[PDB]
Amino acid sequence: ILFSSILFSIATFFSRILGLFRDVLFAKYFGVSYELDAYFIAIMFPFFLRKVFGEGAMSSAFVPLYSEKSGEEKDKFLSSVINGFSLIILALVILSYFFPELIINLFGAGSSHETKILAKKLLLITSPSIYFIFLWAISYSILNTNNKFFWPALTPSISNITIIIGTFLSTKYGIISPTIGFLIGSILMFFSIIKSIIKHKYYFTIKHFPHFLKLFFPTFMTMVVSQINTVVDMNVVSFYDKGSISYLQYASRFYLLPYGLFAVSVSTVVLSKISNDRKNFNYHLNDALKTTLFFTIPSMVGLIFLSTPIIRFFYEHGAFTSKDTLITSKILIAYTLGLPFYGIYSTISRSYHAIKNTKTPFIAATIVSLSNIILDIIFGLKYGPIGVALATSIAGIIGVLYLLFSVKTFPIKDFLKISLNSLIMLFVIYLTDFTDNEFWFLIQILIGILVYLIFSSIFYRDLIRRFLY
Repeated sequence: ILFSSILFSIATFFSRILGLFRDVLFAKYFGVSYELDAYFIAIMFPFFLRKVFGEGAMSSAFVPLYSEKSGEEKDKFLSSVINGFSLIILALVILSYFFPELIINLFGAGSSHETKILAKKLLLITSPSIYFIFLWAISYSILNTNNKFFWPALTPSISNITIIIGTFLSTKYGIISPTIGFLIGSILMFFSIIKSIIKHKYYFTIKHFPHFLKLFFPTFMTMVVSQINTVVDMNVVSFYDKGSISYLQYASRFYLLPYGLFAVSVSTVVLSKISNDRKNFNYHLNDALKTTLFFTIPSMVGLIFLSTPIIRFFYEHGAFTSKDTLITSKILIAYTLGLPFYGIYSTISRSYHAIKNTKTPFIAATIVSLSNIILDIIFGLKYGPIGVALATSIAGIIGVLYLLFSVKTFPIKDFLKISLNSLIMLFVIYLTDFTDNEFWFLIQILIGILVYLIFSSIFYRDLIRRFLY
């Protein structure tokens, strides 16, 4: 019980790190190059189709129906879905083989001819991955365990790991080794839970699939729509320069690290403060806003200031050059500007959904999406990755404008207090940054956390109570 808990906790910790480590080795071995651009396009095909057919989609739409039924009907339904979707996916693979240029142009229209040719070959390698991802995803979604520790929960990492291995091998075989890794990963991922899926009897049927597609259409629509912004981002960026896409992905790792970090801790607090009851909506919205602001603002100041040390430490090794760190840092800065705004946006949207208000959040998301697309065209087409990141951030701002004017509430006093604290922290860090040590920035961050926490502790009687709650 104890030893198992320990080992599993270790592995689970490594799950979160493998993404970062993959990105790092991408930098070290390939840096920013047209080959890596081609790789990103080729994997972007199954990444999109994964968003449609992945474990998220199965847990949203398939798992409820499977769970409803039981006995023979359950197995026949499972078989029917695996068959129908296997057919669909097979058709998409075939369509990819015969018309690669269509897909490539779809995800990377503005790249050079060599990038597109390479992407075509790599696409040949990566198109089958979606089939095994689907088998794994549906087989993984139907698991129900009495045991405390879910060991299959580490399966998603397998793919990454294999790619990592492929990356280690690039020196001997070039970009194709990562690509192959990708493919093999998916296959292995499937195999990892084959023993599970075998247990179910196989029925050669498709009897009730069309009805399942009718029930699945909403899920599909939503997933595609969420990908639209990303695809647009990628095309705009691809136009600019050799290696623009790679720049965008390197910056993307740290784009979302604040969102990811906040999810684990901030989201529980903020959500709890968001209240379902419609009578106390405004007060609890203000409370939750105070929490959101408290965490977001200082992190934006900090991350913006320490962009270059962080990016340098994590990426600059190997093929990644100083100039690459420079441009990547710029992109991270532009994107970071939005963090406070979007955090606010998410809090408000949450609240509205909590009181069952769909219209206003929908219109907010529509505004953000359309402003982001237009601003990508305006800025990104001229200035590339940095332009697209800036466009994204500004779109966040516009969204917050609509939302704030709708709710008509904001803890401006507490906001200003927070902000001042953040600024004085920034000042301290400015003084500390004169020393030029490479690893100095970790210490800078520890210091900065303590600076902000000290001044905030001075301002608020109970530090934990007010925001941590």
